This record gives sequence, C-alpha cells and structure tokens, in this order.
Amino acid sequence: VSTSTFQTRRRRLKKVEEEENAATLQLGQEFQLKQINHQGEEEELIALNLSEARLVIKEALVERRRAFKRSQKKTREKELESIDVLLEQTTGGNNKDLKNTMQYLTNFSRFRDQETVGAVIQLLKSTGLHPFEVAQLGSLACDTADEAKTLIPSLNNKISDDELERILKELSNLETLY
Amino acid sequence: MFFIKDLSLNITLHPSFFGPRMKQYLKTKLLEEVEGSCTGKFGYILCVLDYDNIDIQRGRILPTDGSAEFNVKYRAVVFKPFKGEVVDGTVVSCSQHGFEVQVGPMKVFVTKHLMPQDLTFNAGSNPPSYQSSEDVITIKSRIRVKIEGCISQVSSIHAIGSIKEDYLGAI
Amino acid sequence: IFVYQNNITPSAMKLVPSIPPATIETFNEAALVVNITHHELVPKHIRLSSDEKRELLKRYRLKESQLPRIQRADPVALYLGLKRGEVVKIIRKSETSGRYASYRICM
Amino acid sequence: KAIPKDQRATTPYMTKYERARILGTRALQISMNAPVFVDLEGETDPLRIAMKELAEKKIPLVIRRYLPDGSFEDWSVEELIVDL
Amino acid sequence: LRFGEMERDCMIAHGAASFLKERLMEASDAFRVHICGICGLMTVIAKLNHNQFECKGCDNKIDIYQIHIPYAAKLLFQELMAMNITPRLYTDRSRDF
Amino acid sequence: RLVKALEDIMVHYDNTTRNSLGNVIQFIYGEDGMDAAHIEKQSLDTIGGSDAAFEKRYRVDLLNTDHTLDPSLLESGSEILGDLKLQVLLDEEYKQLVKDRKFLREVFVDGEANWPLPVNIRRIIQNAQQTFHIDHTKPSDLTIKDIVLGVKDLQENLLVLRGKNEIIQNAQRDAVTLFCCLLRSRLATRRVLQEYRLTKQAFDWVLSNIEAQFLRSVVHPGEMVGVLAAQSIGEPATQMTKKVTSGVPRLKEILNVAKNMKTPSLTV
Amino acid sequence: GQQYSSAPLRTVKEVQFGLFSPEEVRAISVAKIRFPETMDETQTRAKIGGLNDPRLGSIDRNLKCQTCQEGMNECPGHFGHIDLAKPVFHVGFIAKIKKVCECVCMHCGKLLLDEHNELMRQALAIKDSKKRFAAIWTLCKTKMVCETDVPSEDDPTQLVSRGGCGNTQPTIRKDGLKLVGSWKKDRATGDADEPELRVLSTEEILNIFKHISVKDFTSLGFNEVFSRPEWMILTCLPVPPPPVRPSISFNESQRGEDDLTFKLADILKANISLETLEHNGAPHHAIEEAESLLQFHVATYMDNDIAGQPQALQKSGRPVKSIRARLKGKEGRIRGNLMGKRVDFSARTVISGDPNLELDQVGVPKSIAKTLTYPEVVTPYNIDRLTQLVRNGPNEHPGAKYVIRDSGDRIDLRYSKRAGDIQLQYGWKVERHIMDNDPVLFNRQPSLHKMSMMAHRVKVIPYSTFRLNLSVTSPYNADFDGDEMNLHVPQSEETRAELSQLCAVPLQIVSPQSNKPCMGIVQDTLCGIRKLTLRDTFIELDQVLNMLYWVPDWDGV
Amino acid sequence: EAGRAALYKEVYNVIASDGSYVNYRHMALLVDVMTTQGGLTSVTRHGFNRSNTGALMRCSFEETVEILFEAGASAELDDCRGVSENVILGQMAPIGTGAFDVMIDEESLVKY
DNA sequence: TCAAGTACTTTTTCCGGT
RNA sequence: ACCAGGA
DNA sequence: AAGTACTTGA
Ligand SMILES: [Mg+2]
Ligand SMILES: [Zn+2]
Ligand SMILES: [Zn+2]
Ligand SMILES: [Zn+2]
Repeated sequence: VSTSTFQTRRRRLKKVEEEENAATLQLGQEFQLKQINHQGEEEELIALNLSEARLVIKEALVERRRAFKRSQKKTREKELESIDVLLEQTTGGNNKDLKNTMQYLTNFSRFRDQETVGAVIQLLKSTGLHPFEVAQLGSLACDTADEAKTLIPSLNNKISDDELERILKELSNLETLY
Repeated sequence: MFFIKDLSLNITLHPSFFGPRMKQYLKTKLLEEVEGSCTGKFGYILCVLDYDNIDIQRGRILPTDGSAEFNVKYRAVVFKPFKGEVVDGTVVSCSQHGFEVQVGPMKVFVTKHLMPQDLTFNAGSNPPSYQSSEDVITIKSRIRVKIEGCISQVSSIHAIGSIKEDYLGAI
Repeated sequence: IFVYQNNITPSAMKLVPSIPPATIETFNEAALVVNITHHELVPKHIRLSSDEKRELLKRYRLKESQLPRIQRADPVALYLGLKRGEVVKIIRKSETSGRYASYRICM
Repeated sequence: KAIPKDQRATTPYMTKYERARILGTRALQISMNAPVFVDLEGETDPLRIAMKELAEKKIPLVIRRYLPDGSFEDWSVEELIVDL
Repeated sequence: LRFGEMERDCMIAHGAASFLKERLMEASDAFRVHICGICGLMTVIAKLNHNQFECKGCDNKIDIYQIHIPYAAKLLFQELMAMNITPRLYTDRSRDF
Repeated sequence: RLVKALEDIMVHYDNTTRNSLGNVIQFIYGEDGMDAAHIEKQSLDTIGGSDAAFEKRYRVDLLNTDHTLDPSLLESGSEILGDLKLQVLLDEEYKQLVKDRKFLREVFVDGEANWPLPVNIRRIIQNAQQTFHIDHTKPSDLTIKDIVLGVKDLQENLLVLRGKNEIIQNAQRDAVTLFCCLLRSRLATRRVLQEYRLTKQAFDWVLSNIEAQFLRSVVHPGEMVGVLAAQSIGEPATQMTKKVTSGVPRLKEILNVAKNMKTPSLTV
Repeated sequence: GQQYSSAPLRTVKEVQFGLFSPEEVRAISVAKIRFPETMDETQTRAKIGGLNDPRLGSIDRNLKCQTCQEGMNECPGHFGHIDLAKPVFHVGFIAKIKKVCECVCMHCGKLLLDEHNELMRQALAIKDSKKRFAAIWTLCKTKMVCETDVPSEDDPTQLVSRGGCGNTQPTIRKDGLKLVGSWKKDRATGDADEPELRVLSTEEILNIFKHISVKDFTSLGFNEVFSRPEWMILTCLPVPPPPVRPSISFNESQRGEDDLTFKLADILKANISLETLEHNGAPHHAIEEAESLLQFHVATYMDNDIAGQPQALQKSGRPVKSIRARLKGKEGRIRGNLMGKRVDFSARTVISGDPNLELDQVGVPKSIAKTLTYPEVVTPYNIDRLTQLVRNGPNEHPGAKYVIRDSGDRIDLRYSKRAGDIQLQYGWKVERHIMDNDPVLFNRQPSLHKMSMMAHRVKVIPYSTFRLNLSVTSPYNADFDGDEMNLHVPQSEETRAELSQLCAVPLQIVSPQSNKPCMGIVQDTLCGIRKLTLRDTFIELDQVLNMLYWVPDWDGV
Repeated sequence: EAGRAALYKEVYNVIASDGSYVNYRHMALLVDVMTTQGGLTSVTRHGFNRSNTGALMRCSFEETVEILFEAGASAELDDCRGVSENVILGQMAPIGTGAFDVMIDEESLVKY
C-alpha cells in the first residue's frame, strides 16, 4: 500500500494527458500552486531552500526524540557527527535516504542559524515569485542577475535585473561564514 | 524544490494490537512504511513532520476479519527532482562514460557527451578523473548540474544531467 | 375553468396554453355531476406551499425524486388543479395508528 | 457529512442488529487474541467474554449510523441503552 | 448442498448480513482479483511475487486495487466482456445521494 | 415475484421505509412505527355501548353529590367534593374521552373494538394487582392530579420519531394517536380508582411499564421489511385451497394488474 | 489458498456499464488470435501461439501462465483479440442500431428533428435517458427527409436553415441480421410507386454512427466515454481466456474442447475466408456471402436462440451453447451461481422427532458431527482443550480434522506423520468437529419463511437422522413421512453470534407474520393435555412424584 | 389514493377468505409499493422490474441478458445500494447487521 | 387515423439413471 | 438436455 | 396465456 494526497480528481476512464514537468514551472498535478491542507483549507505550496529544509528535519527529529523519551518513562563537521547520532536515535536507521539527505543538507546549506534563514525567507517572499524559484534562489548561490536568470529560467521576465542583483547582494551578506 | 506535502496512508491493524499502546504502534507502523520511501508521484518521502500531532482518526472494523483500517492523515518533507532543475551535488563514481553526482537522497549521472568537449577522461589516476585545461573533476569534487530528465525507478529516482551549458560544472 | 357538455374541438383545444402565466382547465360537465372527493375511499389531499414543500424535503432529507408521486391527470390532482412539481399532503385514517400522512409530488 | 452529538436524532437505544454485530465483532477480536477490557471471571468462550464486556459497558466500539442521504450519527456502545 | 435464492431471502429477512456473506464467499465461490483503478476491469497482470502490477492499455503500473468477489462473478464479468459489455468495477463513488 | 419486488425495502435510521433508491415507500413503517411481533389484539373500550353506559364508566363530576368518587375509592374523596379547580381537570379528561370516542367511530365505521396494538395494558394492570397485593376494600392514596397528569406525562414519552421540528413532531403525534386513545380509555380516573383500585405505587409502576413496553415495541432500523412482507403474503398463499374469482387465481389476477379480470362486479 | 498481494484491498462501490471501443479491445488484449487450431504444435501436444494461449491463460495445471507468472488457481484469465475482416452487428444491439438509423440522417448523421420542432424540444427535455430515447424515436421515425430549412422560431414566412443535407431517408425493416431500406424517391412528383430497395451495409451504418455528433448521440441513450453508438458494431472481437471455455481434458492424450472454443474457431475460419477473398481476386458476390457467414457466427456465439430461426447446431444435431444462454435465468450464472450457490459446511439427512430434545436443539448424527467442522483459533483460553481434540484425531468423536499453521499451510491429522507430536501455537486454527451446543442453521426447503431457517444448539446423538423437538415441526412445515432437512455450520465467531443472537428458535416463537406465536403444543402432547386436565383426572402420590421429578427446574417442593 | 384503498381491500380478501390472517403492515407495504409510482405498478417483469433500480438487481429476475445489454448501451451506473448487487459482489449487504458501521475509538480504549 | 392482426417474449418450491 | 423418483 | 410491441387495413 502507498500514500495518497489532498488531490481527489476523478479521472474516470479518460487516462492521460500526463503532461511534462520543467522550469516552465510546470511541475506535477501533485506539486501545483493551489494545494489543500488536511483541515480542508486551500494553502499554497511549501518549497524549501536546503538551509530551510535542514532546520525543518532537525526540528522534527529533535521533537520526535522528546516524544520517544517521554513515552519510554513508564561547527558543520561537528553538526554532521551530532546529526548522525540523532538519526540513530529517532529514525529506523535502514532509511539511508535520510542519512544521505542530512549529510548533503549539512554540507550544502548556505544559512546555519534559524535567525539567518528567517531574513532569507522574508527578503525572498516579497518578490511574488513561485515557491520553487523562491527556494532555488535560496539553494543556489548566484552573483550576476544572469547566473540566476540562467539557472532559474522561469524568472526570465518575472523580476528586474537590478532588483534581482539587489536580492542576490543581501543573500550573499546573510551567508553564515562556516 | 524540497517540499512539505500533506499525505495520508491507510493502515490495517490486527485485533491483538487494540491495547492502549495503539496510537503508539500505529504512528510507528506509519514511520516504517512511509519514511525512507520513494514513490514517483511524490518522490522521496524523507522525514515525517510533527509526530505529536499525527491524526489516527477512527478505525473502521473490517467485517469478516477482525482488523481495523485507519486512514492516517500526516505531513512530511519530500524530494522530487525535475527536468530543468539546477542542483548542486558531489561526485560519487567516475568512468569513461561519465560521472554520478549525489544530490540529496538521489544520484544524477553526467554523460561524457553532456560535458564540455575540453573535459576528457583520465584512466591513469587515483581515483579516475575528468580533465579540462583549467578544471579537474573526481570522486570527492563538487558540481552544479542541470537535470535533463528523470527515470522513476522502484525504490529510487535517477536522472541524466548536463554541465555543458553556462554557469554549470565544477564549483 | 371551462365546463363543456360533450366536446371541445381540437381547433379550440390548441388555444389552451396560449396565454401564460395564466392557466386554463377543461372539464367535461358529465364528470362533475358527482364529487369524487366525497367518496368513502377518498382521503384529504392538501396542496403544500413552496415553503412547506421545501421544508418537507429538508426534514426528510429527500431529493424531489424520492417522494411518492401523484399523476397530473389524477382525479384529485385535477380537482385541485395540481401543477407539475406541486406536492400534496394526504391525511388517511390508519387502522394501525389512527392517522397517517403520506405526501405525493405532481407529474 | 457527520451529524454533531448535540444534533443526533436516532434511537438512544441499541438495535437488535447493533448488539448482535457488536457481540460478534468482540468475540472475533477476543478470539484473535485481542486485549480484553473486563475481568474474565474464569471465562473462556469469546462470546461470553463479549457479553460480559457489553454488560460492564467496557467495549471500546462506536456504531456509525448511516442515514439514507449518506450522512451519519456516531453512537458509542457505552452510551447506548441495552433494553433488548 | 444448495444454499439457494429462497434460503438467501430468509437470511436477508433475518438481517444476518455477515452470515449471508460467509455462505456466498467463505463457504463456496470466493476469489481474489486485481482491478485497474482507471478502466475498472480485471486487466491487471499481477505478478504478485515480484510485486509487479501493471495494466497495459491504461499504462498504469500504480492505481491498482485487489478485491474479494465470488469466482462466479469474476466469470460473469469475463462473460459480459466476451459479449462486448464493460462491467467496470469501481472502489470509490461519484454519484452521492 | 413478491420477494423480488420487495427485497431492497428496509427501515432506515429515520424510522422511514425506503428502497435501494432511497425513495420513500412508507413514511413510518406500517403507519405506526411498531414491530409486528410486539403487537396484540386489544379492545378499545370507549368505541361502543350506549352513550348512557359510557358516562357511567368514564364520568367523574365532583360538583354532584352522586357522581363524585365515593371517599371509599380514595383518601381525598371527602375533601375533593365541590373542588372547582379539580373539576376543570376532570372536564378536560372527559371532553377528550368524548373526542376519542367520536374519532374512533370515524376510523372504525362498523364499530369494531378489537384491534392489534402494542403494550397489553390489561396484563400490566393484572400484574400490578398480584405484584402489589391490591386490596379491593381500602381507599387509594392517589390524587386526581396523580392520575390525570400522570397519564398526560406518559403520553409525552411514547416516542417513535425523535426530531426537533414541527414536521417530525406532528409525525410523532400521529403515529401515537390510536395507542393514546386506548391508553386514555384504559387509564381514565374513574376506571383506575373504582375498577383497578390502584395505589399510587402500583399506578406509578403501571405507568413505567407502559413506557418500557412501548419503547421495546418500536421497529429496529435495519429490519428487512420488504422480504418480511413478501414472505408474509407468500407463505399463506401456499396453504390456499355472489360467486367471485378468489384465492390463488384472484391473487395472480391482482399482482398482475390484470386488465381483463374474470368476475367484474359493482356493489351499489 | 491464494497468495499475499501488496495491492490495497477494497470493495466495489459502483459498477460503470458501457461498451468496448475496438481500440480498448486491442489495448487490453495479451494476444491475437490468428489460427482456429487450439494447440498441438504440429500435433506436438502443447498450446499453439495462435488460439488458446498465444500469451492468454493456462492449461496443463503444472506449467505457469505465460503473461502473469501465477498459474491456475491465482491466474484469472487473460483476454485476447481477433481483428474482423468486415464490421458485424452485435446481435443484442441489432434493434437499437435499427432505431438509431430511424432517428438520424443516413447521409449526414444529424438528428432528423431538433430544437426547431416544439414536440422535439419537449422530448429532449426528458431527464430519463431511456424514456427520452423512447420519445425521440417515436417522433423521428416518420421524418423521412433530412431538412435544410425549417420555419423560424416566430413566423412561417421566413424559413431558418438548420443543418444541411436534403436527402430522403429509407424506410428500414429487418431481414434477420440484415437491415434493408426502401427510399420512396421523387420522379415527376410521384414515385413510389416502386421504390429503391437495397441492404444497408454494416460499414455504411458504422460511418453514419461515426458521424453522429456527441451532443446528438448524448440526446439519445448514449455516453461519449462509455457507450458511443459506433460501438454497437463489432470490429475487433475480444477472445475470452481458457477459464471461460475450459477443455474437459479426459485421460492424458484426448482434447475435450469447450463449445465456445469451437464456435470461436468457426468465427476464426469464417474470418480467414472473407479476408482472403477481398485480398485476392474479389468475385463481389462471394464476399457478401462469406461476410453474411461471419455475421452469423459472431451472432450465434453471443445468442443462439434468435427469432430468424436457423439455430447454429454442433455436428451431433445438438445446438451450440451461447454466452446469452450461459447467463439466462435459474441454472446459469446470475440466478444459479450467484443468487444461489452449492456450499461447503452443509449436511442433509432424514428428520425424525424427539420429545426428549429441547425446543432449540437439533440431534446431530455422530458421522455428521465427525465430518462438519468449526475453525477455532488457538487462544490461551482454549489451548489445552484444542490440544486434546487434536490428540483425539479425526476418527474419535470430540476430535479434529486439520491444524492450520501461521504459514497458512494445512496439516491433515488423518495422514500427517507428526499428527501425535503436533504442537499448537496461539494464532493457529484447529478445524475441530461439530460439538454439542454449537449454533447451527437448520432448514426445510421450500423456505417461504424467515422461520424455515432457524438457528439450533447442537446435540451429537447415535443413528443417522436429524432429530428435532416436536413443537418446532410447524414453522419448517415438517413431518416424518420421510422429510429430509439441511444443516449449515457457521465458520466465524461473527456469524455464530448472528445466528444465536437473531435466528435462534426461541427468538422466533412469536411471529411478525400474524403477530402471534408460530409454534405451539401439538399431536400427543395436545391430546394428552386435554385428557390430563379434566376434573375427573386425579393422580396418586407414586406417579405425582415422577411427574414432578420430570420437570427439570422443579423447586423440589 | 382510492386506488391503494381498493388494492388493499382486494388483497386482504384473498387472504381472509382462506381463513388466514396476515398483519396489516405486510399487505399495506406491497399495496404501497405498487402505488408510490403514481399508478398501478404490476408485480411482473413489466412493472417493478422496469423501475430505475440497479441493473444487476433487476437482471436477477426475468430479463437477465437483455437488461445487461441495455446497461452497456446506456452506460448505466449501479449505485450498489441493493441487496442483490452485494450478493453478486460477495460483499456484506447493507441489511440489518450491515445497515451501519463499527469503529474503534482510541480515546475510550485508552480509558479502559 | 384507429382497430385488429402478427411477431415474440415469458414463467413454473429444494433433494438416482442416459 | 432428457428420463425416473422423493418431500 | 398473457402481455408488450409493432405492423397492417379502413
Ligand atoms: Mg412429509
Ligand atoms: Zn486499466
Ligand atoms: Zn495469467
Ligand atoms: Zn442529412
């Protein structure tokens, strides 16, 4: 048995048109902009820049370690060792995907602290760009407004070049110097 | 990319578990099935968020058998790659055909032909490397790849990537 | 209401739905000699209001389909000049309960 | 769409069918080595245990009563009168 | 022995819903097919052993369910298909009421 | 044919009788909401006899020296004479019994008193008498209010339909109509005191038991009344042996909605 | 036993009826279905890659299915296909086809009447799919000309042009599997006198149906997704797998092919003829001949008992079992295999009354109890009892026949080498004998009653008859002039409860049929009860004492 | 309405003449079923079996194949609400015992 | 156009022997 | 599908 | 044997 979503469309007999996915910002049926939370309310898609994603998992796992111990009652190089321990504590271990992801996120995050990840999130979510672009701008580090507009081709007419460069400047400053 | 997605898995509990440690066994059974999973529809199900508030709901007792079916509503962090996605990764393997790059839970392979012409394979190196006039790509080295397409495959998702276009390659 | 002795020519009969909203009823004199509604077997039929009908369906959780039906041509539906969609409340004396009310929608 | 407790309108009493199905279900669960919520006072028949569990009103089950429109009222075996 | 139509009626009259299922399934016929969730047919090439599912025609290697129906019903359906009729089986609703 | 025609009919959780399309057949099962097993032929006393003898049975007139309940009937008998406030209650009572009697004669035109109704009251009183060792000598400890109002209350509790709305509520009132006539007749003030000779405790017990039994008597949602009805007409047809076509052939004639029937007749 | 499948188990909520589009038949199909020959790879007894298994289901029992790897009691069949050389009518839809032609222009595929006729927009308004079609037809049948211009929605002076085509419509009649029309014509205002008479081809009707607009066919009974009119005409024929048409393979080398398999090869053969005639030097009449034969076989395969009499007979004089025939009432799929079924855990013997049995019990002959079984789950409450019943074996009365392991594989106590040293584990099932006081369903057919099927307590006794209390005689309508009765054993705790809680004999005493008891005192007891209770009747102490001890719940007073 | 009245009177007489007594409700229900449609619906293949109930349910009496062919032609959807369909489907029918659902409440289970 | 004929459908309680 | 029986 | 459905003569 597999998992299902909040998307309930009744494709009766009429199979296809299973359209492609790109940086034409055409993602899946599943990864659409208008999503619906289990409370029933329409809620826009949640995309995370590596740094944002690292903290999220850490948070969830740390809180799981709180609940697991409660139920049982009756420096980047150094973050990696500490994370690999929390995984032995909370996760099934067998989940190599999570270990791999965590090692990757630890080694590839641009913003170390929640405070820093906050400013990134505010500064970026004010551009009106699709969560995908907004995350990609957090994940990939770019200098020329071109570097960005090249690697994130969806941006193409969405923002000014100087506007983007101003944002690229503030993101460079925010980078937590390992 | 890297999303938080609201999901729900149907679980069928055997009567022997209708004890007070029920929600406990249920939440754990979910984590077993769901976490570390890899579907194509949602990609890599990596980590179930907010354990303390997983919604078990009421479990309907299946008629001829004793068991109870629960639709465990939950929310989790996912990784779904896309064509056109520019990803930063680390080389893992290297051959005459190209090199594989570890991007999170997933591997992206770059063909000898999807790299600039100047960059050429070197067999006589430890470990095997790719050599440009100015650049050297090998096992420990970091690369920025553009995903050209994916193949949803069982317990994984693999992809072909390129470093031939602008702003791509060794970082 | 038009009361006629023997017949109304199909020439004249074609001018009946001619003047809406206003409605016209043809009644052969010979039928009306005896009031059917007066008969032993004939219970009280009550034409419901639009509001009354709305409530009936609300209270029983019914789609109009799910209600018992009275034919548009029914001697009582004719006596009351029932129009398609209109509902009647039928009050019969029950040997079981003393009083029982059925409902019939028009056809 | 699920009728709220304060707006329920079905019998406050358990039907013959409900009681029969509950006793059936419990016997089936007890027989499948399920945890028993009553003090078996030397009992062995899963049905006789179920009867005892229903008597002590320690059955953790809920009857979902469907109405012809599709809607439903949820009633607990704890709250259901057993005059049957 | 034959648990016939007339016997089925008494069971219906009693309201012995599970007893009836047990006669008609467990005590007789009872079979397991895999159906496709798009075309509600018994098309599925369930290589249950390798966990491979598939329904070419729908190219559905995912949206597949398993169901418990009397073998005689699997038969009836296959027979209706033989005569060009589609008895499409669905595991969810769409009509309401 | 009968079974195949009725199969899908059952009582839903709204006491309504519906088929597999949820179309209403009956609003309430068998027009009363009761299970056929829980019904017994009872006599609706009120219905017959002389207008004269009815009065002797039912009427209580505390403002008349001869038509008052003798103080041998109840303790209050002495102090009840000429009580105008109580005579309002007994006139209400009697005016309803007279109403009932008319309505009953409208339902049952021939005056047939024996009708199957739930809760055999005759038996409840019988038992109250052996249970409480009822002394057909000593005066009762009952008040006129105890009886008059007590019966008015039990009535409010004979529940078939539960909904909080006029439609469903009038539906309940109607469903219970006939039973209440029987109830009001068998539990009128003069009857209770002079005939049954009940004590308060016995009368209170008679009251709880009518309620208990009535409630037990209502049909259970799930009841496959389609098959039941079909089989209840079917089975007897098998035991089947002016001159009109009758029995099995006339039954076949009926169910078929035979246009060209064998013995057409008019009864003028 | 069937194997574990990772697929999510569900229930059927809706059955969406419809028709197969040829495209679908080709898509779902696992093979096509080229040679009438069953198998014998040039007599080499093994299935031919051409008819029954050119990838389909399975024969041999040993040797798995070629598509799913499952094999016999797991593998449902797999459908195939035959591509027909010419279109053919589906016997069933032959008249609906006729009626659709009657409603539409046999040249432009437009509804003969529309929103411009008042009675038509009235009929179109009908919500009921079947009733609407019913009304459209009675209107459109008589419209013998496809109109170009009809009078406007205001005045007859100005005529508004609807759809084009001014062609005259044929007067269609059936000629047994053939649709033949008769167009009046015009010729100097008259003609007919003598109209044009020609058969309407399957392909021409197909092309008209193909041209009927979605909006139009949807006004008629049709559905643009599940049943388009173009699908009533067969192009690509689905081939049912062996499970549908199993060979009754006697001995080792002796075929025994099904009736459906032969009728299919007939179609196959009739198709190959046609295809080669049109591919080769087409002698024009030779084709409308071989075509009419293929139409015949495709018709008779589905329904053999057609009005235009000539029944397709098997070489024996005996006619061919149609698919229609398979499904038709009482005996046959619906009524005989689905509404009613032969069942396991059933017993039948001669009944005889017993005054020493209790009202609610039933005397069960030892032999019957020793056969009939209940699958009891090894629980700590019964572990010891069950271990002894197993020890006891299938031959002794309180004993068992099988032990079901966690693994799912059945242990036969009759033969297992480890039948003694068997060591029970919680969660195993022990298939024990039918024992005293188990609830069982007792029945006496006809069964015109709720009461004809009652739940009784078991009572294992000697002698080959079912024993019943005399007062329970009436509900069943039983007597002992040689009546036999049926017993059914529930297999679950769930079903056991259903019986004991709803169907039990005591519960059945007062019947809702007539609001009075359906069981009373009878025969000897009714006779002796009068005799005992006369004023004249007195009993001496000696007997009184025995009469007293006989009442099982006598106070001892 | 008077049609129903007569229909009962007549049905009742067939039973009563034979001596037999059947409780009102049974005859009432049959009589009502024939009536609720608007007219006199026969207990034949032309009457009740031609109603808008489920194809499979209807196919189980008198016209089997013919009914099923029409189901295909009109692309009928069986609701699967009737007894007969569930019987055919080998499912628990929404009959008495199956007229409601049973669920485990984790809350009360953690309470006992 | 409306009555009369023709087609053609359709059922029948459960348990040795070709 | 037939034939012969049983309640 | 008894209906529906459709076709045929006045
Ligand atoms: Mg006999
Ligand atoms: Zn499919
Ligand atoms: Zn296979
Ligand atoms: Zn045209």
